Amino acid sequence: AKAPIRARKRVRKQVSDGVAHIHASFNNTIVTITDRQGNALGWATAGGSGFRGSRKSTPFAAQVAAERCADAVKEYGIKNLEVMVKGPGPGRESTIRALNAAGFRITNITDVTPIPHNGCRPPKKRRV
Amino acid sequence: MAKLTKRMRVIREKVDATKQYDINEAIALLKELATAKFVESVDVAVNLGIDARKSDQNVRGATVLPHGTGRSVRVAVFTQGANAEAAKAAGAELVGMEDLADQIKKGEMNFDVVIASPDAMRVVGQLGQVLGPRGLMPNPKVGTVTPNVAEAVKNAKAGQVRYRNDKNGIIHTTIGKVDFDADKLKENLEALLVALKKAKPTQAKGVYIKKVSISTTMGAGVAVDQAGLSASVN
RNA sequence: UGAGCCUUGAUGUGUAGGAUAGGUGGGAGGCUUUGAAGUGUGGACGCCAGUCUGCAUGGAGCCGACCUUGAAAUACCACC
Repeated sequence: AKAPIRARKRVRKQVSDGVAHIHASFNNTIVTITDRQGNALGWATAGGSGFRGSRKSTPFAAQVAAERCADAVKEYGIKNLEVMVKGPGPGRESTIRALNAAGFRITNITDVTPIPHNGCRPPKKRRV
Repeated sequence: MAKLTKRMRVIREKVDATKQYDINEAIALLKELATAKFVESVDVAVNLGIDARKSDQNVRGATVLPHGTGRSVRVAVFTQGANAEAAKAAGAELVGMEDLADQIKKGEMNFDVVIASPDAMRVVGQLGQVLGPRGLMPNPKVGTVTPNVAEAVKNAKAGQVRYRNDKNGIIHTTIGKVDFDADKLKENLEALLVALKKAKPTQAKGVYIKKVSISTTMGAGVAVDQAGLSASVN
């Protein structure tokens, strides 16, 4: 018997299709790919992609989180996305651009930021 | 008991159960279960209560049986140190090293004994090989050689067989041709059970014989009842 | 849904090779249900020339040992 192959001969899912849900938050950015029924399949973040507090809130840190999230679902054999966005953070387009350029297929962009009919009293920070 | 491949199937249409017979009906069925165009040699398989997995602690030796075995009594000796001419004159058909390795790898493979001297055994099994470890070759690891070539051939030409195991509870040995009667077979079995008790290793059981079966070459096996000389409760 | 016991089909450590020399021993081109050879080709497994499997197909035919990996063999059995 010879030595085994350098790369796998088989793979346990091949689900082809999903949705990238982004929460581009005011201090971070969090990216998660979920199947079309909303059960999450794999994820990655700004801050977990080698950036601390001081850097994790930037579109450049988010851009790398999107690539790390494309790699996170790589094994499920998904390639096709459409995109949903929430939060004030800048992780909202640099993400999509590096996602589509990291061998995945972007197809639709829709916002899913929740807005109220007035609602409850907002917090105050720094007397703002 | 039949084995399946796409390349040879003929044993499948000769047996249809894993079942055990008295010896007077086991050979009656086995004369049917021959598949080859030539009339086949018949073997026992002697399954053992042995727990050895080290080659030196498994059974090893040889013996002469009261009746024939369908083995050829053509005898060969590998030697480059020991008395070649005294071996040939003692009744060996073949002596050499240069083309004995090819002769065993050609024609009919039906040798009764392939001997080496330890003078040549170096290139027969250990550092060199000439057929690979198999019963047809003298075994690279267990004691199958002597520098008394002229004695070893004189024992061999009597229709003596060879038994050993290595990691499994197995002695397979030829016992006749399939035309044999169940008394000739039982009488060679009782002779061999003496000779396995006399060459018994420390790591074998009280119940030294697990099961016994009879099997022809190209053809199938059937199982037999007999295990004789080896009950523990006396 | 976990484990064992068991029977069988599949599976094989000496590395390399196209690959797959587990042990032991016997033996060598074989039918009665099937087909391998070989040509072509789908499946599965794998190392990329391989093995396991099937169909067109031979079915009184045909692959070993030459060839080839290696110090060394290799139709094809039974036993564990």
